[PDB]
Amino acid sequence: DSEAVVAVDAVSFTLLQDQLQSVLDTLSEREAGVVRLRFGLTDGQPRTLDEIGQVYGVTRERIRQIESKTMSKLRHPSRSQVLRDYL
Amino acid sequence: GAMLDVNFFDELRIGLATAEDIRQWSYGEVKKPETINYRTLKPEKDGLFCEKIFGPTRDWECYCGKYKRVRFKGIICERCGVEVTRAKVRRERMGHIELAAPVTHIWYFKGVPSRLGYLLDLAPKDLEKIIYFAAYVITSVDEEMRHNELSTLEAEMAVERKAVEDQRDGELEARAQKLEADLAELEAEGAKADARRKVRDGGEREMRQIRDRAQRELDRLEDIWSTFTKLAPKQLIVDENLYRELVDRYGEYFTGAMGAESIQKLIENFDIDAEAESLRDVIRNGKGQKKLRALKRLKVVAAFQQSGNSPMGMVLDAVPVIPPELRPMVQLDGGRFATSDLNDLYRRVINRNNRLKRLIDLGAPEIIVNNEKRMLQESVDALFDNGRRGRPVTGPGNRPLKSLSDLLKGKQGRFRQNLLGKRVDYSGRSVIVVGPQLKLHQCGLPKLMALELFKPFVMKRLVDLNHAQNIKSAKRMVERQRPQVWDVLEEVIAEHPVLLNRAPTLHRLGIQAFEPMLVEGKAIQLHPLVCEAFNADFDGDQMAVHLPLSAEAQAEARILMLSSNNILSPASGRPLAMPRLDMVTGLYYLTTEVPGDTGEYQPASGDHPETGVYSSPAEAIMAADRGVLSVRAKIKVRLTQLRPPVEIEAELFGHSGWQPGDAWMAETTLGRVMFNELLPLGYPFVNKQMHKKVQAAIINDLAERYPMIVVAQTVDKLKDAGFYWATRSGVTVSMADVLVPPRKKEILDHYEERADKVEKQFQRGALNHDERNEALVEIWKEATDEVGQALREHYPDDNPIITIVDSGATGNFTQTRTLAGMKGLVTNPKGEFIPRPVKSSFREGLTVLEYFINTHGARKGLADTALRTADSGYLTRRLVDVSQDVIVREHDCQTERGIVVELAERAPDGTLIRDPYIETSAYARTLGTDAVDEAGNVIVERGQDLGDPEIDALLAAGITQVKVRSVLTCATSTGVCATCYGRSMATGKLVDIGEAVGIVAAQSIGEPGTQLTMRTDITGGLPRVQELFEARVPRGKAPIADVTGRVRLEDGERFYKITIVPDDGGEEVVYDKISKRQRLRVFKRVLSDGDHVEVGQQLMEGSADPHEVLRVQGPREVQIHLVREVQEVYRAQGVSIHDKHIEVIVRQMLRRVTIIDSGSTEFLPGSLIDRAEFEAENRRVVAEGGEPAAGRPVLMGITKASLATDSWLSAASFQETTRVLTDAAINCRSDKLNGLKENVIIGKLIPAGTGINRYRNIAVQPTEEARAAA
DNA sequence: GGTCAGAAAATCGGTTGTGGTCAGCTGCTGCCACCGGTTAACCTCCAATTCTGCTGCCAGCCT
DNA sequence: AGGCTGGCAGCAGAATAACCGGTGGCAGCAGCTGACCACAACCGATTTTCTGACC
Ligand SMILES: [Mg+2]
Ligand SMILES: [Zn+2]
Ligand SMILES: [Zn+2]
Repeated sequence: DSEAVVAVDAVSFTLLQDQLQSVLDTLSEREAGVVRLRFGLTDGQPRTLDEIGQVYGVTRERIRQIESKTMSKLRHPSRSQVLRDYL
Repeated sequence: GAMLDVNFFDELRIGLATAEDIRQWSYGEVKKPETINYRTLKPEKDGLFCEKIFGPTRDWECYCGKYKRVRFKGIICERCGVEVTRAKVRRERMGHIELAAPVTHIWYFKGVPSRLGYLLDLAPKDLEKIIYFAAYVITSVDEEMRHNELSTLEAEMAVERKAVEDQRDGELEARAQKLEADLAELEAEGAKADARRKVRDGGEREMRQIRDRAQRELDRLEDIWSTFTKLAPKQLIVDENLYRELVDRYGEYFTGAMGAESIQKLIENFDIDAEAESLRDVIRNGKGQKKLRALKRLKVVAAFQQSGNSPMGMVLDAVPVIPPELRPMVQLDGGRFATSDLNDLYRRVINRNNRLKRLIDLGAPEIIVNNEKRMLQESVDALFDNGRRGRPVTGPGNRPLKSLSDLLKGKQGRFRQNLLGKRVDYSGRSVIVVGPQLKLHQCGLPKLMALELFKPFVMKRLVDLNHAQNIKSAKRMVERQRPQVWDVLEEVIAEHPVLLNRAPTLHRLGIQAFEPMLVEGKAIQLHPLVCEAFNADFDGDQMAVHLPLSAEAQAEARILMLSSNNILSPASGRPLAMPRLDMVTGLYYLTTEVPGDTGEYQPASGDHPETGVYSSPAEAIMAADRGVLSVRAKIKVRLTQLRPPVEIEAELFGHSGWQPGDAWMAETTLGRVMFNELLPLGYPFVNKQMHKKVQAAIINDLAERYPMIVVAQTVDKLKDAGFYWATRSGVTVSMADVLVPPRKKEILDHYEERADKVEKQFQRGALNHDERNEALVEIWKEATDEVGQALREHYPDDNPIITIVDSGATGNFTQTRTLAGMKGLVTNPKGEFIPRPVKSSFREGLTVLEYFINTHGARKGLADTALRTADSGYLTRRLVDVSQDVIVREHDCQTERGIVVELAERAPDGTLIRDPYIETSAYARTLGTDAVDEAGNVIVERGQDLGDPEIDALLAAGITQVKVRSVLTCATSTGVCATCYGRSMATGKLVDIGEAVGIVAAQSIGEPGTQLTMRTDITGGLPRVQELFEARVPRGKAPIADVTGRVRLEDGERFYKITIVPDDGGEEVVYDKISKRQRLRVFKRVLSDGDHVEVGQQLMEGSADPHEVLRVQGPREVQIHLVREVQEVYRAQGVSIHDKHIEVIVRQMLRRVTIIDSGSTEFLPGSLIDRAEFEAENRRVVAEGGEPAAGRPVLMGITKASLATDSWLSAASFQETTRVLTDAAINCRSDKLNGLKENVIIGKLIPAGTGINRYRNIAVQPTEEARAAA
């Protein structure tokens, strides 16, 4: 059955979600909410840039600048090693 | 009932599905015979695989693509139609097919007895002709319109026949005028006298055939009127022309039809209550064939009457469709497809149904439409059961397709291939080798298998020790086998048992749980003392290793199933971890004594003292390490740490020699001292020679007096010393150690003369062709025995071959006789003895003809041993299925019943001789009443275990009978009690209150197959056991007496005839056709005329049938008879089974009674009901008005008593799956899941062992003082 | 030998500006895949054994 | 005069070759977009905090 649950990818996916929740929780609240709403980690629905800007009360260029800075912060190795081994 | 299948079960009720249940299960109607589009591979709309009906293929992803998230859940895509949910609902959703004409179920029409035929009272050959479109059937008829139109229509019929007669007399007058014209034109022509009259004779012959044709049409009209005047429902009409004539002349007054629609109309016009009243009136009044027919109809009519079922579910309007994940279409590697043969059957049904809808809505003649309906009926029949009526539907290559019923039956069905035996994870195989340095609780496990078995544990541990960062890198490290993983693997393998199992698993000691350790290699190193339990050689045999995961499973494998907790065999109680053959040769050499060896004690004096004594076994061992003392020479040591035997102890120290300290002198060898240092400290000094029976007695005494850890450690020490002294024993085989006897030529000549004289007398003609065969066979049997005796008295006592045989290690003496001496006689493909014989031994070398003769018997023995294991497996299967519901439920039934036990019958001169079969009849069962001796006190009180000191005390006090307590008289309702079972043979204590004693009994009986040889027309091997447990009538059926009296022997032609004259002046009883070969029975004297016989004396040699001895001498004497006849098959081959393992099977045959008089309560005569249900009904019914139903005991075999059970789920998985399911459906039977095989199927805890409520609800908490002190 | 306006830093954030950029249809247009109908010399009936229970059948006392 | 009882006999079942018309799908692609990144600059306070001179 070449399309079954491989029983180690499921537990690896659960540990990946746990580690991603940890690394996202070690940030600022506004940046973490922006990243979650941008990549759809809340409820599986990705949100638009103007939608995040509307619900957080700032402009879209401010939102995308905060997103770029937060993506740099996550790309930094100090936060990035424990997720670098997963991929 | 709920259908979510969460584990809250109480019942599992099976019924008969109606059409309004089928179109309430279904999720939509499949109406095209399409499966998958050929180019894009997506499931077609309204086909057999349609996503709108059976759910979507992709998880939370609809078809057209409009909704694709978990956010949309349970929504219906308004363009395409598929709802959005998981893709595992394609194994849980069914569809249905709407048939354009009704179709009968094949199960309720074809399988004998035909339930439709019994319900409608139609013969099967007159029912197949209806439902397969060959004969019409009158569904209904009018009565009063028929009554007055009888007069009017017979007036019209007489008028029509009168007009026919008017045309007939027109024919008469026309032929008369034609003959008168022939008279006018032939009365004046001059010709011959007959030629002028042969034309008139031809005209009269034409008149004769005209009136013959008139008779033919008048008989046709008479037949039409007769079959109208005798018209009734359920009456077949063949001759479509005749039915057509009845239809167009008499279109009123009746309705007729043809097929499953007519069957449905007859089922609708049917009154079950009035039919049942008529049937019960017949069974109350009439007799014979009509009464038997009414009973067999009343079975299914009462089944349809008592419940809320209706008979209308036997015809169908909507076939259901199995979900598309159970008949998958799977694409292989490279575009090859694979379907599951059900799509062809469903496609044929859907094609023929669509074509029938087209023909009906078009308007077609009856021949075409009836052929289409017959084709649709045959398609649905081939779907439900292929190859039941006619030819099986074949695929490509001419193999029959696999229909729905073929998924369920046989060894390849669901019930036997996937529900009872499954493949498992965490398992592996290898090939076993011998591990003689291991302890008894250890096994060697190769590291490459142990890594793959313990991979998740080692992944967790090497993540936690920071050798890796996560599970993915840890798995990569394990699969690349980097060298940290062995240091982790040792620490995760410490103290974690595994189960080792070797197929076949004949008895319960074939699965045992060792504690593993790592071994550099690829072979599972096994201990050499568990090979007898596993039945394992090392010729390449393979063993399977499982692995317990949960805490309960590890506790079970550590406590219940550990290797050093199963020393004794559960069948007889003999030890199975006893040393065998190699340690036996070692210990026999160590403890034997040679007279006149080196350093022997000799009391010769006058000049010097004895010079044989020693001051300690340390000094003796030093002298034996020098070249002075042999191990097997008689000395006088001075022991200080070995407990003396009882006589020397009572002589020297009297009572309390505290054997750590005291000193005493023993005149033994040194080998016996070194043997007794292995036994425990309190065990007395043995001082014997260790034959294998002596070692078995020592280990049995140890297991009954000491703890099991002491027995296990002692058994390991015996193994070590046995191997070490087996090496130094000088046991080798050479060609000079096989000595031939020196008188074999003289013995063979002396018997050759007698054989030559017998053959010369046959050539003279004084004896026929068979008497010389018997004489030659007897002569050569005597010659074989004489050669064996000469060999036995010629061989020295210290030969290697005779030491191996005499120490009980291996072999018997007949193998030594054929090795040196004489092979003897040999068999035939028929089985008789070829009277040649084989006069050469395998040391001298057989010749060409003797070798070719010997090959017959050798190959027949090999083929018989191939067959006998399958036969024993089948017998064990049936015994397990009968006795699966005998588990221990209480501690005391508290009855006062019990059987009697023979216990060392009296001698004629006057003394007590011990009965030989006392270790399998009287040991290890509780006393029922007290033992009182010849107006005396109690010797053994009631309730004792009756072991060896109790038996010795009883035989010393001089009593012969005891009333012992047995499971045939256990008075609990469900399962035996525990004091009635006695001690468990495998532990030595009383049996526990969850034990599965029925399965232990069945495996203990069925395991000594493949050592029950038949012979060399009474059966005497394995088929003697099968025809006892099945309770068949035997082959050599010897009759028994029916009343005490005098035998009046009569001798007819070539055989006998016996009529017993009763003493009480009763009716004479006659047995007539008792054949020639049955010789008369001999007791004490041959049965002569005028002899005296008892009520149950067997009259001839052979085998009494067990039904007859039950009918004469009550239910007790058939329990004596069945146990005695089974045990004489096992005792002939030296196999010990305790009798409490046969009484568990025997008590499960006599559970039921047969009804002779119904009385007033719902019990049809000839039926078999349980006795506990019978007596509970009689107490309820004869209260407030006495109408007791009368019942007789019955004895039924182990195949009827396991199909007539109370659960339809345990019965269907045994045997006859189609027949068991097809009448559990009619009765609307409910299963309660109380069994031990129903719980295995549905996957919950069995109700025996640690799965009962006494043990499963234990509350464990720390105590008060240890909670405080931490 | 000290107080007040201006200049000069990131900093958080709004504007804004256009410069592509990608998709979202949208015709639409050709085409291609698929379903349905039609063909008028004549020639008109298929390719092993073992056991248990059930039913059909024929003589034969009984009325 | 037949009938319904009796074995007796025989059998099912289980285990071990093209045209024409039409119609809807479909893929390929210029061609409106129109929302959207997206750099990239440019300012709007903002706060600090020197910088510069003032008397
Ligand atoms: Mg072997
Ligand atoms: Zn959809
Ligand atoms: Zn009991």
